[PDB]
Amino acid sequence: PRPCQAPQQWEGRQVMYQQSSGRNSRALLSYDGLNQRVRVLDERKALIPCKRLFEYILLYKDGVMFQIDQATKQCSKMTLTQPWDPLDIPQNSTFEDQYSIGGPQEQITVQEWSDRKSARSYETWIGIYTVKDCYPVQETFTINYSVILSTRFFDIQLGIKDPSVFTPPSTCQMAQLEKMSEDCS
Amino acid sequence: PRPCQAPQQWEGRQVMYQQSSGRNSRALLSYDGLNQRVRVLDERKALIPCKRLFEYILLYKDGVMFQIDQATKQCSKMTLTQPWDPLDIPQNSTFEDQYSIGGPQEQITVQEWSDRKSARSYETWIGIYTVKDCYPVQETFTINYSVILSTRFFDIQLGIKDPSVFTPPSTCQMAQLEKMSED
Repeated sequence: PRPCQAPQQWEGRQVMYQQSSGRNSRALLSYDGLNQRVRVLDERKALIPCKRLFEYILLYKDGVMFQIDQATKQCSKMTLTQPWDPLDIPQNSTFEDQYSIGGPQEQITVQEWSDRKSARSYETWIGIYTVKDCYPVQETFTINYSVILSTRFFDIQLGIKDPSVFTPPSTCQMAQLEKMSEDCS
Repeated sequence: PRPCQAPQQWEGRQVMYQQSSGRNSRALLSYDGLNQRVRVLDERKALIPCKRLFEYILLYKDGVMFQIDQATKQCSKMTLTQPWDPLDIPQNSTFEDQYSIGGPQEQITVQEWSDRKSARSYETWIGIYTVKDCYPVQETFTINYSVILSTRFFDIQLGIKDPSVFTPPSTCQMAQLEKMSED
């Protein structure tokens, strides 16, 4: 099996697990592969634990990220140290397995890909994409075999419906220069 | 939305994350909800790192787990602290959400349920099950909102092809009382 080409612009929702917190966080996502930008709007279901809701606009072209309190519109601007890393399967990945989620009438077939050298082979980005359309399902990053971060994607709809979602608000002009906490006060 | 009725007998494969270790492990699974028995055969994926493969047979109606070394069939026999908890949606669970996995023209709709409640929004179990079929997709157990374990399921086939998979090997007749590590 060769790697499919993932769509480069879409919007839906995600659930991100982070080792650093032990927790799952939900958000709306806007992924612009064409423009090497991303926007993440934190979503809440349960009111507890108590946390502040943020909006993130990442603009790898301009080497900057903005983080915006969804309520009060406060804005802190920060550097982009990390290099652009798209949601597609890199051409040299290793095919790991293929499986079916669900059952007859409904099911979906996905493939799992990693970066892993047969001669002492282990996997450090692990991507799950659907077979027919190449939609991203899941992305996991591993250090020394242990999960650091894993994101599930869903409710994917193609394209960016309104690119203004990547336009920071006025409040970012005089933006602060360090990350605002999520902790309830 | 009310809770769908998940099939009580099937076999497939799974991938289980554990917060304790931070790692995922693979296995085949045979789930027999009717007879309260589960069989787990650890699947190897790759060396790196090096760990030994067991098979687990869980016979809840007899209060015991067997752990079997796949390379040697050495058996240890372990009392189950566990009480039986089936892979279904408890009638009284809370509806959390419905969403689509995949994308247009290659999509599957699922529902997320928990034992969380409206007034003091707090969980221990969170299942993901398909809307149409009620197949299991994913289970997470959390404490104080933190992930303890999370299992993803796939290649589900209804029924049990060979119920002798639930029958311990004869070596479990002279079982050890104590457990085997992997290294």
